[PDB]
Amino acid sequence: NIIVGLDIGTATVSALVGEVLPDGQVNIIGAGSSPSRGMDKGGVNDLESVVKSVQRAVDQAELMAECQISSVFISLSGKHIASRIEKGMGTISEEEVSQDDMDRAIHTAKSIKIGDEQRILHVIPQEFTIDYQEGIKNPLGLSGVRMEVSVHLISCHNDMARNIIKAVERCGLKVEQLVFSGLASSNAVITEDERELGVCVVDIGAGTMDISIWTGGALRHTEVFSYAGNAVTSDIAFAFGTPLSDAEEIKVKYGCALSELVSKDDTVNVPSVGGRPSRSLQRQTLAEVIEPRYTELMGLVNQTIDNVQAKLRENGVKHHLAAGVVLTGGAAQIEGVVECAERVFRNQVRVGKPLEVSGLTDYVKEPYHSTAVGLLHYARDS
Ligand SMILES: Nc1ncnc2c1ncn2[C@@H]1O[C@H](COP(=O)(O)OP(=O)(O)OP(=O)(O)O)[C@@H](O)[C@H]1O
Ligand SMILES: [Mg+2]
Repeated sequence: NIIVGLDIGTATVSALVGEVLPDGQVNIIGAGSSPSRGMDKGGVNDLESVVKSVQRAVDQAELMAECQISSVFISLSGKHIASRIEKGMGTISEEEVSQDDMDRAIHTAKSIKIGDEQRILHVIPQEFTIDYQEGIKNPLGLSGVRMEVSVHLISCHNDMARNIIKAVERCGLKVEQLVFSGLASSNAVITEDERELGVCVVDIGAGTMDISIWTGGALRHTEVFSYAGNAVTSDIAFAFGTPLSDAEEIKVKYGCALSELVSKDDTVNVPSVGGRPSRSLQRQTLAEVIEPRYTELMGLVNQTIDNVQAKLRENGVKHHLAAGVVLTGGAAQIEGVVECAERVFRNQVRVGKPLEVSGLTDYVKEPYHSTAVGLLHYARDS
């Protein structure tokens, strides 16, 4: 009937509500945003401050939709998120692969020993195989005698998840499921065509770099880094002697990811501390600090793609991501990301926004909303 998201981000908390229409298309009924205090690297850092932030967005969203919120789908990220790939097996009773046969094979590959510190988050079947026929998708009706699956397992640190759950539960809400941020950030920015050719998505944000790699129409790997937009924000402050509050504004209003797209005759007013006059500083100099960090950040994604690409072809599956890299999130909005990305990467870079948003489209237009609407796409499926 009604579905609710909750992207508890490192900087802003987004909360969307929508209703499932009979055909399937979900239209958004109400949005909600609020700055988040007490957050760092996608994890909880001050429990009482994030609880107030979650209530700020959930109350304004319950009001913009004329309905009471009771259950939510929440996102989750952090360096602790890890991915595993495990194979399984199963018999095909009465030579027809019924759905009861399909979950048994998944159950076998899913049942492993991980420990208590690890919490299972996603079990994503990649490519099936049915008697010398490999790489089949949805074989619901293929006559065979036995089948093996290659499930993709997403796991996260359990304790860091309990904190996020505790925050939402203290507002009278019930959590439905935890969702990896980059997975939702990919479900709402990608077209099915791009998935099959091969793509790399990255939720560039305040404190998290949520990477998801897709080849052959299946999620292959997921990795997260803790250096994000808050790193370049600090670099501006620490290099010019300007307060963090002011250094953020200079980043959003005059920041450039390449120190050659800005003209020498451009200047910015960077303030000072102590009671000093605000100096007028070259706009090129500002971009000269943002450029090295973005290159290093994308260098981590490049090193991740290469390590996944190597171990991918070495096992016999689609390895080269054709559609390229898709950038999203807040810190992907700076002028010149596609230019500095195309230098460190050598694949198709774009700054994809949420797609096919229905109704109330003015609040789900910018890429920093992708993770939020992606929670709706995931919740739409059951
Ligand atoms: N125009 C802009 N140019 C450069 N950076 C920007 C711009 N607008 C926003 N940002 C950066 O985007 C970041 C916020 O990202 P975003 O809102 O997507 O994160 P979030 O949802 O709060 O959390 P998460 O860390 O989990 O992605 C901030 O670090 C901010 O500096
Ligand atoms: Mg986010």
